[PDB]
Amino acid sequence: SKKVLLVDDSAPIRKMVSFVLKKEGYEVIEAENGQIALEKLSEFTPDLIVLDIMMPVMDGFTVLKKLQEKEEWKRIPVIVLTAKGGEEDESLALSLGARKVMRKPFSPSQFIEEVKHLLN
Amino acid sequence: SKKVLLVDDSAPIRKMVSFVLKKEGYEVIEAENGQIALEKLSEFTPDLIVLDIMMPVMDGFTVLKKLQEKEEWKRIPVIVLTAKGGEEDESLALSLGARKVMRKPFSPSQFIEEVKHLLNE
Amino acid sequence: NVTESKELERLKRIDRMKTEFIANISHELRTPLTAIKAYAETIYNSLGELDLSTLKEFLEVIIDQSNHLENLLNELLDFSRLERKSLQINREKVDLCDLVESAVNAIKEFASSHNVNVLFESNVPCPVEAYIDPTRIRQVLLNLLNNGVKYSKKDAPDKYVKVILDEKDGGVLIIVEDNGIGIPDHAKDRIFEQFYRVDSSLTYEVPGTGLGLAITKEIVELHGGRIWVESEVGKGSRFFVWIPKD
Amino acid sequence: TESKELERLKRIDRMKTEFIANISHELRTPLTAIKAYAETIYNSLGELDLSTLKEFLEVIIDQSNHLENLLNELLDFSRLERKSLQINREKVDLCDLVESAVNAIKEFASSHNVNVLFESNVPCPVEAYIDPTRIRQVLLNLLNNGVKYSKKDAPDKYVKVILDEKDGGVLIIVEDNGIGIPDHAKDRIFEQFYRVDSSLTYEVPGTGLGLAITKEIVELHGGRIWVESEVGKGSRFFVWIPKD
Ligand SMILES: Nc1ncnc2c1ncn2[C@@H]1O[C@H](COP(=O)(O)OP(=O)(O)O)[C@@H](O)[C@H]1O
Ligand SMILES: Nc1ncnc2c1ncn2[C@@H]1O[C@H](COP(=O)(O)OP(=O)(O)O)[C@@H](O)[C@H]1O
Ligand SMILES: [Cl-]
Ligand SMILES: [Mg+2]
Ligand SMILES: [Mg+2]
Ligand SMILES: [Mg+2]
Ligand SMILES: [Mg+2]
Repeated sequence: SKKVLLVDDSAPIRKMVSFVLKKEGYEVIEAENGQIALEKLSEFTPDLIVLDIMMPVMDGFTVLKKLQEKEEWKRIPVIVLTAKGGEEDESLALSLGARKVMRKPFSPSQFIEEVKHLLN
Repeated sequence: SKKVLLVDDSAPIRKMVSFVLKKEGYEVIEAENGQIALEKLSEFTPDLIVLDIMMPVMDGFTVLKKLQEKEEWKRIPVIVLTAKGGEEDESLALSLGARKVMRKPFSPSQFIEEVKHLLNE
Repeated sequence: NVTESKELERLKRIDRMKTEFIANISHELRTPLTAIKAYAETIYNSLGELDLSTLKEFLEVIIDQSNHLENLLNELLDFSRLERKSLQINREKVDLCDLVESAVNAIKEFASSHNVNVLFESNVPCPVEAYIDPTRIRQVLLNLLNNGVKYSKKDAPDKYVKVILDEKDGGVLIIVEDNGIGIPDHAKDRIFEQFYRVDSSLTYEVPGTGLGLAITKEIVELHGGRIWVESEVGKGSRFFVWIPKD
Repeated sequence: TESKELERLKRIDRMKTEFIANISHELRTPLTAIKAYAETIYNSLGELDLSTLKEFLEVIIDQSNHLENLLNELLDFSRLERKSLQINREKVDLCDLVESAVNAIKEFASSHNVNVLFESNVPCPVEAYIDPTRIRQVLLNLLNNGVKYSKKDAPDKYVKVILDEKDGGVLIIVEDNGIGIPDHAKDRIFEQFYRVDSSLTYEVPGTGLGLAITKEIVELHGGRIWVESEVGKGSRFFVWIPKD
């Protein structure tokens, strides 16, 4: 069973997204901010990363930068799930390696469809 | 155009029930307590009453009693919607002339079914 | 600075008003929650059997009530952050013109309860762009506008609260002008203190906790600005709010 | 006294502030959760599973209850300082009231390796004219204290509820082998905001209102509450309530 890394500073979102993922059959690992995400990246290699933008300590863009730089992190599919209104951000995210950028609130059907899309 | 009287001291309950009634195509008249309910009964005759029990100033059991007494009023169908879930409270309401007693939380599908059953009779 | 006796009676007076605030907000917070709970429970038990339109409306109510509770929670949070002197600010480029116009509409109901005409004037054509926290500056305006209605003349022919918005090179100057009861000279600095209220023959009927201006001062100064009052007892009051450009 | 009366009222005010500060931040969490879950269901209507719809709504309800709990903590404090706390007497079987209260704290006691036990010294249809909610709250506060202030590494930790009839009313005893209360703070525990100076090495969280609201309820019933505890053996909390 695949392993997903869920990165968001909002606890309800993590709980909400994890439930959807676990109901399918995936295992979930959580990170409260950008750096904790990098700290748990040293522990293991996930099959997918669900990344928020606005976080304390380290925001989403920085995570994307440092993802594409390392030997092993570069080839992990990243789905951005952000509450950002501006679509200038969407361009900046997709360029930095984001395989898709989805807006909040998240739709469990549209989301699960994309996860299966990137794991098959 | 059927007109229903909605009697309950809880404002969220009224909004909740009123919407379900209006969406079915009825006119809704509200009362915050038992006395206001009877006051409005002088102005018009409703086709149905939805009635709470626990209310300030005047309670449902009093309302029921006064409804069953007056000549014009005693023919009006009354559904009781209440937080009182005891068998005793139900029976009392029933002998006092209530057509049905329903326990909260509000359950719209069952409510619509009973509202239809009574009005088309 | 002060005697031990006076330090005691002050603190006791502050306690009464803290007590009265907490008591009120406790009750205000209960109402939205009741609604939230009622609606949540109603949905959950009729889960498979709700009409989609009815479910949609039941969720809207939950969201609206959630927002009202959130507003009321912020009142309590500010009260808490005020006595801890740690308030936050979030600046963004907003139009000040409709920002005050929002607050004017938000009070016209309460202003009519006392026969007070709400006026808005501007020296320079709209929009007046400013880099300010829109929620907080709206709150500042409301607080002042509220005071203009609350402390207006009990029986006067022409009551008004005016909002004068005049732009300058250094920033923007907001003047909230009332022809109310006015403020005695000794309490001119004191009004911006926490829980301070002027104790007079005319200001005794009126209810308050004395936070409005205390919070207002803090928001204004966090914007790196200045706030002061100019009034004459019996004539009326003018509150000045200066918000500079960066 | 005036010189010290200011010092005392100034000490209370600091604790009152810290309480409001903490409870304000606590209320934010459930609210945020309710909002998120509601806006997510709303934004995704007719498109999600009945199973998902069910779970997301349970979260809205859990958080509503948590928010209600916290709002009650604040209101209980408000009614205490204002001395506005009231009671509503009715005939309730105390045997099943304490039994229902035991079953409510069972899950929490398991988390701290604590046994919950209820013992009756008299036949079980013990009835009194008391406030069922408020006395349940009294029972829960005492039970919670027994789990919270138990031994760190002890073999058989327990909290026991003993129901009997004393003089002419009802006597409830909440017993625990726990840390015990030092004899200098024996009277101080029922006061507002007061915690043991140790705080169990600051591990245990608490506002210190628990026993203050408990006492108030017990006394509004025309009863009294007292404690008997040995410094390091355990504690026995005594509640006596009349019957009409
Ligand atoms: N427009 C005004 N005219 C006269 N007095 C005012 C005015 N605005 C504020 N004040 C004075 O300032 C004091 C504190 O005001 P505020 O901080 O808003 O709290 P509150 O309005 O609840 O008393 C009031 O007691 C009042 O006497
Ligand atoms: N069963 C017990 N065993 C040991 N100490 C206790 C017990 N119950 C209460 N205490 C002490 O008395 C204090 C007051 O109790 P309470 O008002 O419930 O405070 P808290 O809410 O912090 O537990 C507690 O902080 C605790 O140190
Ligand atoms: Cl109550
Ligand atoms: Mg975020
Ligand atoms: Mg009622
Ligand atoms: Mg004010
Ligand atoms: Mg306690």
